Amino acid sequence: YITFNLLESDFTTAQRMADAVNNFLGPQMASAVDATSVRVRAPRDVSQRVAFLSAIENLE
Amino acid sequence: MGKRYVATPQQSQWEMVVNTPLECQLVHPIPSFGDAVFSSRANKKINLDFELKMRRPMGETRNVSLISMPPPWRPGEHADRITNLKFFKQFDGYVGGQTAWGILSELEKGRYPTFSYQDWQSRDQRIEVALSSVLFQNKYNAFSDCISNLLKYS
Amino acid sequence: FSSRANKKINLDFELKMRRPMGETRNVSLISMPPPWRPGEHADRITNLKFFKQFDGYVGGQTAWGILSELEKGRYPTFSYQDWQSRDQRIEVALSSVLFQNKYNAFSDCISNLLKYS
Amino acid sequence: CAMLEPIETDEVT
Amino acid sequence: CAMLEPIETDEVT
Amino acid sequence: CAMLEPIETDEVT
Amino acid sequence: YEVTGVATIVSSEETARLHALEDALFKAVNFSGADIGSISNLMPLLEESRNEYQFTNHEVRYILVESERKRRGKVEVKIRVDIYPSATGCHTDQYKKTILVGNIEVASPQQAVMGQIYQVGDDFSRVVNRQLDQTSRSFVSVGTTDYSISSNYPARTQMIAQDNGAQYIIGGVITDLTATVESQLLQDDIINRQFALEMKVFDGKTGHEVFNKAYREVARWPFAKTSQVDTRSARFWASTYGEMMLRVSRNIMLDLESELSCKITLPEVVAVFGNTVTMDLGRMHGVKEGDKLQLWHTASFIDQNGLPRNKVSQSEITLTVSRIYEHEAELTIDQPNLASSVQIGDVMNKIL
Amino acid sequence: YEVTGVATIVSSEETARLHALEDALFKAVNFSGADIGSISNLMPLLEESRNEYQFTNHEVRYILVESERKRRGKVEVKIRVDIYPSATGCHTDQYKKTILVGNIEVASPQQAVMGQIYQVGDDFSRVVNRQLDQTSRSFVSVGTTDYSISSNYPARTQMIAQDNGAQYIIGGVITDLTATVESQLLQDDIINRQFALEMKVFDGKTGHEVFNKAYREVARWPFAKTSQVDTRSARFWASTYGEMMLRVSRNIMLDLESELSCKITLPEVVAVFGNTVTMDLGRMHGVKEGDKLQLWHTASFIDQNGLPRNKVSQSEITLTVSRIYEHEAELTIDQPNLASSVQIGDVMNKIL
Amino acid sequence: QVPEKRQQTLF
Amino acid sequence: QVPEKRQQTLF
Amino acid sequence: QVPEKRQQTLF
Repeated sequence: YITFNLLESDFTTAQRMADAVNNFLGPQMASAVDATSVRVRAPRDVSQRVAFLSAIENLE
Repeated sequence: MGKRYVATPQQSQWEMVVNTPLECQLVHPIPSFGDAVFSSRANKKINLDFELKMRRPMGETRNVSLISMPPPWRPGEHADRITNLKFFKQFDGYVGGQTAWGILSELEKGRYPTFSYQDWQSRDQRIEVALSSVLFQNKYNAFSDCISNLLKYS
Repeated sequence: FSSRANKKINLDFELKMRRPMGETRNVSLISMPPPWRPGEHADRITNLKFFKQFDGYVGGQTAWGILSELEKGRYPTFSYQDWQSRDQRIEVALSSVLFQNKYNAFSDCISNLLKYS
Repeated sequence: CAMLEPIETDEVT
Repeated sequence: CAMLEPIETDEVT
Repeated sequence: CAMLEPIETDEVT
Repeated sequence: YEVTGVATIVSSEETARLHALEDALFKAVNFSGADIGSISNLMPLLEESRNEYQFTNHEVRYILVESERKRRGKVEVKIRVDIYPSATGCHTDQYKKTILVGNIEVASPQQAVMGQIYQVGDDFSRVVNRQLDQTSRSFVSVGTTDYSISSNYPARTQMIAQDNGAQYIIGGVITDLTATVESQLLQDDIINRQFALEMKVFDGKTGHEVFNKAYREVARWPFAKTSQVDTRSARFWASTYGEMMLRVSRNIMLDLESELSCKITLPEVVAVFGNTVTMDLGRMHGVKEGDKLQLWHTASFIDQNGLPRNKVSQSEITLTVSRIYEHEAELTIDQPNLASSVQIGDVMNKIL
Repeated sequence: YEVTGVATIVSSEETARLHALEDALFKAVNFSGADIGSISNLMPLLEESRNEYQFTNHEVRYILVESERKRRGKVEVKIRVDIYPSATGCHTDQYKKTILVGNIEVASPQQAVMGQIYQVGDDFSRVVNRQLDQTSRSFVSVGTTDYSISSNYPARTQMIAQDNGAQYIIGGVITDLTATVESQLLQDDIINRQFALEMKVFDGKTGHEVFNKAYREVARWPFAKTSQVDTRSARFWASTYGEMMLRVSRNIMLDLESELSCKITLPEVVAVFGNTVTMDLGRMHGVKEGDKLQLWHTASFIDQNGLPRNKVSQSEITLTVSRIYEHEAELTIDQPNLASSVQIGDVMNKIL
Repeated sequence: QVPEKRQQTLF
Repeated sequence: QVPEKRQQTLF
Repeated sequence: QVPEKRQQTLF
């Protein structure tokens, strides 16, 4: 997995970012573990993880 | 390394083409390959057509394998074999009955319905055609709303 | 590569030469990897015959196979002995650079072909 | 019977 | 039988 | 037979 | 068989005779081709000094000691044994396991002052590495590392194992190097020095601790009290203390054989090139062409409390070896339609 | 045959007799034309001091020692042996392998203080280079290098091998040069000095470590404690320590023959000029005109964890030798239509 | 009766 | 019975 | 039997 650390820590922002990834990709894909971190399952290949992270980091 | 036609997460899109009380149609463009079309029509009984429309028509009648492959961003998950179809020469691939609803279900779970077969236009080599589950859930909700609003008679 | 409105799948590949074919020669069609692909071997595709004073013609499944080998990023290479070149072996390759977009446009046009001639 | 007397790993010494 | 007694490479000495 | 004993070039001395 | 056992008396004739018998038995088993993993369970039943030994369910049935001599101050034991090398077993059809020897440390530098043997941990981890490399049957050593492996950080253990390509990481702590003085009026002083050690083996796939054992032995310190001893030299390792430490290393190897040898070896997927995948094990690990392997999807998670956990998803994918290199191998997926579900890090096991 | 074996006694008559027997056997095999690779596996079965030796599946069947003398303080052994030089084998039809001798270093400069033998590593790598050049059967030495080769940087190993044109790179570390003093009241002191060494051979095509062995021997240090010894001089190499180091070098050569000789030699493509390619091996490596070679496409990758891997794509291209130079050769591609797929770095193997 | 070494185990 | 030197191997 | 000097070689 990869982890996103919020610049401004907040429970609601962490959960909304988790929902944004789940809506884009599918269910049970991202989960908020605290007010700051969100864990997203990612490919094992480093090239595929860069391609995967490219699509995820542009989500609104 | 063989040929695999799938929309990348940045390329994947689902559209509701026909939204009327007489027909619902959901289209997924597979880049460089064609379209995947789910069509439901007003009838007394449950009906769903899945049509894999190809830009280059099918060269020969082939046995096709339909599998529910996990996407790359889902390590540790095995693939579920769904069924075996037969794609016919110069006809769009057709899946119907419970198998089309199964394809929709496997897309609703974040998985990739993958059709694998030997392509005549490709020196009879094995190729894969996958449907992407990115940006699918909203359009699946719109498609189900359309299905709920279909006339119950033909 | 030419495709025409018809009821059947049809594609013609014509190697048109400025200097016409001197004599009928057996031609070898190979799928040579480009230079920028080390460690990959060449696949023998088939053996054609190029005829005198005619453009080279490949048809049927082999023309689609040439398009496929171009889609993989490879070079379809025709090798034969040229009459204009003192009967020495020459190679003619089709580049795969800038092929993908035009192959997509070609597939779209083939999709939008009339199903009757 | 006849129990053995084999030693084992020391706990600290 | 009769096992041999050939030595081998020393582990450290 | 009877192997010879001719010396060769020294490796270092 | 005809074997000789050599062991120096430290404080008890029984211990020296037992060590010589263990040495003779180890040589006999090594020559006979029998597995050395089973030896480590035979020693406990060898505490008695009986002239005849009877065992059941083992590759050795009866042990008869015929000669016992104390030449040059060390016991020499000559025995004849009957060894039955079994062609079967859970250890003969498995690929070799790559093991990384971690950092071995001295817990108290105060104890190493006498002789200034402060690098004893490093020069002993070198001996353990060479023992596992050139004496074991089911292990391959991928070298040593300077990092310390702990049970609190499974992620670090996994990362280090991935970096070195090791299935298991072995590290320890040296807990006792103290010595006592035995004084006699007739002769000079006798300094008996201790060597205690706690070895720990971690699984590199999930960070779990799979092995844990403690060793303690005593041997004479022949050197002067104020003399400095170099632990890389032959003066240290040819002394009684050095022989004791070599025996301790051999016991470590035999315990690793006893515990980890029959674990099913799980080679990992290194790279996937379409329908062909690469295996981290090769010709030197026992891979032969035509072998059939079964793929497992690997998913090991740290749970909510920070403890490592394991979870494997079974797969319908079977692979066969196509080309073999000395250190790697190429496998062809027998189910091409399922080839897209293979990712890097999935493990495989040889189908028997 | 009629051979003599000369070896100096250091601490045991058995060791000196065994060394003399090894020397006599090596001379007999060298004269008989038999392969020297098989000798290194015969020594372990020579530990016993039996007057008669019986062996199976070897070029030597029975060994009978007839004379044993201790003239001038060193054992002389005269034996008669029957050697059967096999015309076949996996080592006779292969081209010679070019080997680069890497940097050999002293791990602890403290141990080299006595005699100030600090350049012992360099002057010993010179001996190893000359031994591989003028004594081996299947090796060609391309010189020495000042760079250190490590398993952590396969890319550097590949680059250095390419620069020197070497298929394998051999480097080691000298780990023990310490000495002990044996004192007698009747005579003077005896200083027995140690020489331990760990040799490592790396494959230059992929950076892998293909060979790893450790050597340790002891010999008398005849020089004064405060005397300075030059390691390039004949005073050092004609002494007992020098004879021991020369024997160690010979054992290194025999181990390299035992391990790497039957590996299939893979000459590399140097340049492609249309339908003609150039080979890095020539007349001095055993290339003869009319030889048929099979081309392999080379693709060796560092995997995701930084570990070297190998991958060769088989080719339908066969080449025959057209012109031969002393150090290179010219090959003609038998399939002109496939000649465009040959790139620099592809390897070839001789078709048997 | 000697204890038997560990049997074959997966994971 | 003497151990036999390594046999022919490719790569 | 004495070894023979190198034979004629080109380049």
